[PDB]
Amino acid sequence: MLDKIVIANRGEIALRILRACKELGIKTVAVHSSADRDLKHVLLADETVCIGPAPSVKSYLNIPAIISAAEITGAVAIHPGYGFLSENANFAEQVERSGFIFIGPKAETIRLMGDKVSAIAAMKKAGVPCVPGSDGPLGDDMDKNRAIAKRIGYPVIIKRGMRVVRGDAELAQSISMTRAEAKMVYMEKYLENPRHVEIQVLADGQGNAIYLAERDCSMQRRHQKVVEEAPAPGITPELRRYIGERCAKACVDIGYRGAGTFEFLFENGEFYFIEMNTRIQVEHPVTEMITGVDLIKEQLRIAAGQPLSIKQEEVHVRGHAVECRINAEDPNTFLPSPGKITRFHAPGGFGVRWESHIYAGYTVPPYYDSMIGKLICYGENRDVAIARMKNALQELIIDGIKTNVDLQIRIMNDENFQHGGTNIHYLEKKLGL
Amino acid sequence: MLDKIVIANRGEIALRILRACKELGIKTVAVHSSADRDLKHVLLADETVCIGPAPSVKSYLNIPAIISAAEITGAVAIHPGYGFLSENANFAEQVERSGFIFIGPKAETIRLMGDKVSAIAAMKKAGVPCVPGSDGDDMDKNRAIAKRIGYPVIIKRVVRGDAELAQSISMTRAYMEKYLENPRHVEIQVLADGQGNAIYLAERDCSMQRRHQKVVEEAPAPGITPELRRYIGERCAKACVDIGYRGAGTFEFLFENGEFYFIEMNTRIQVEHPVTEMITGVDLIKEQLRIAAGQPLSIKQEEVHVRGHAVECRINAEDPNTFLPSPGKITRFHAPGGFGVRWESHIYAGYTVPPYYDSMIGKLICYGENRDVAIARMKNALQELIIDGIKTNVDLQIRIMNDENFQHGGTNIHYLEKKLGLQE
Repeated sequence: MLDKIVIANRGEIALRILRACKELGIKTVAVHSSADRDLKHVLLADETVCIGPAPSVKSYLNIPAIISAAEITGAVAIHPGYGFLSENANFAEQVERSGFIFIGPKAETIRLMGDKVSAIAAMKKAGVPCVPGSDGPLGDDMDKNRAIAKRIGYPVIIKRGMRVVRGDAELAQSISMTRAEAKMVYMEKYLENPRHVEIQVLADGQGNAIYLAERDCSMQRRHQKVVEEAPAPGITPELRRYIGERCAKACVDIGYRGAGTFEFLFENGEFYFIEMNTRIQVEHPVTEMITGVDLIKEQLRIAAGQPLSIKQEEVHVRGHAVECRINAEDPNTFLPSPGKITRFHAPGGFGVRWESHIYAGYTVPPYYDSMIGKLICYGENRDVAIARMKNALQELIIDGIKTNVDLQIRIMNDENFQHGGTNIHYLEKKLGL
Repeated sequence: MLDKIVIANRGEIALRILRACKELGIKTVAVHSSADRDLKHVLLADETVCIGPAPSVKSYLNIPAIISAAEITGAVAIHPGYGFLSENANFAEQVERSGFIFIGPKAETIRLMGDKVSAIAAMKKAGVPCVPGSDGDDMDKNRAIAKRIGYPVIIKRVVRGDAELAQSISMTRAYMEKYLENPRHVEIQVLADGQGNAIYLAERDCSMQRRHQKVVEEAPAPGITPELRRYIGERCAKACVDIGYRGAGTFEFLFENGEFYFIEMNTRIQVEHPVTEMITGVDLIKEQLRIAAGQPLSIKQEEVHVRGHAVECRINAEDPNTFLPSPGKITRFHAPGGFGVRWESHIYAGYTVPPYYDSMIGKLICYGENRDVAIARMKNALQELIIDGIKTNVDLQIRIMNDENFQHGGTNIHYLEKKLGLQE
């Protein structure tokens, strides 16, 4: 197993990673910004290295600084975490060219899924369901244009008030009208009220891949996830098998290695590929609760060249989990609201999981994002899970800053949310956004 | 479910019960002493009631006061919790008679099991493995029993063979019983509804003790096979029936050489119960409430599956080198977090641990696929735990987790005292 690793990220995730390393007997190097001196994981790592000033561009984004840190400490691999350089193909290539192991997929692969086109194209071949439409451009002949629309199913759009065709009568006009807007067009199937269901995978690089059920991330605000849960309500074992197996196959055909996620749009029992995150996600714990798999350790094994420990048959969905992201932000602008936390109290109990680096007297800096933690409650059913969350949030205390707690509470209390199956627009809708 | 309930307890176990109420939609009533005003669960309760000055004698033990509290609030039931009036027949008797619901078994049952003798007797009726003995000047017969018992034996002096028989008996003379030199402390968890249903929830090992007080607990118990698991469980479940047990309870046994010897039954929820919830996924507390509301047993034996392994380190405010209670003000606190980590405690930064009550302030529970994972989580977990302003057990717990012998599993009730050098 791996000797030492560099945790190339900060906050929450960093801490998550550290714990996982410790458990595995792996030495930790913590790279930090002068401003992240007081971070919890930093305080807990084995080695430490301040890579640069406060600003991300000069610290967390500084490849060179990062690489060298690895050279000096004599670290073998690097863990990108999520959101920084996690999906930056250079870094990846660079790390490897440098003599270190990149905890994630091949740069090649990253480049591939980096552009919709190739991604989609790759997806198509692999049998991954994508949004139907017109292969090439859309011509003059109304007979076949309309045959297309039948094929794909109204409503559809043709890619000024924006316009959605709901039937034949309108087809021709909207089509022409758009061509007129130049002085070369296409038709795409319309997804009015879809849900956001993403599939979780693991691949060893040696031919093995596995799906680990799904997650519903429909509760979003400004295209940013707020609540996440697993498994996805409404999803059947059969529907789960179908898209999971398609997903794994793809993985195989693409030489995927590590953890990855496939994000789909789900409407009327159908899936439509949106994108692949070629890294672990913030929402992973939701899945860990349900399968009992530790995504992070598994990621560490793969990197070491261990193949997949798990077989699909050993993967089992049990119970239900919900996650509430917790942020320090402006209730109106949604911007981070930096400051010193005067009082903190975490919630506890059965089925309660707290993932945060914050602490009492800890100062939230303005240079980064606003997320300060995540709360995951598990339960034998959805309902139990929701109930735990209700309480947990009630027990949670964070003074000295503006949070998001109130809204989460309000969401847990939502009629429809408790009913389940809301869509990607419900949230903004209920807020007035 | 029940509407409103009284939490006839405090600290840690009080907050665990509160949370279970909330989830169910049950209103809570918290009775506290003037010295537990600031308790966590107290701050979280629906309703509150001061029942007396600090000394438990006057507060937590003040029956009449407790009873009145349920009256004025309109409460329906009372949850005794653990270690107070929890195993008090009178209390149970008066509760019921005053028209309330006692969340526990029947007073009759509490007495019946509160007697070292009466119990054994009952246990022998149900057919529960008890410690073999004389069962009631001869050196001829007297030797044959011992054969039946198996050596070693003890006259209540230790005997290993016929030889030392006389000499030892003659010194004794100046009852014979089985001698368990190196046993483990294995207890079985049960749930019964009083409506004829009874289920066992595997076992736990609490061999790790000091002054006969549990320090670390785990589940399941290492070396314990399904076959054995079943044998004993079925046995304990059966007895629940004969005795008409209602509620949660535990049968504690001494384990040695593949054999179990009954010791006792705590007619109540135990401290260590969490270790079981993790391994079977059953909320022991909610069931309790359930049974008290007149519902039947929700689970079926076949539905009881043991998965993974769990460990529990009790956290106390004592001097680790003297074991002297350590009341004081916690000035810095940080709880551990993560996957498979469970923190159960009412303490909070700025909180004052009083001298009046017991020294335990929290429990730390870790889970894994393996016992190795759980121990490994424990270790990290303890590393993250921060409690400043008072003396704690931490460091000792850390030492235990690192004990080569603990990592191996199978230790006995004596290891700890030894390891520490307290046996002297």
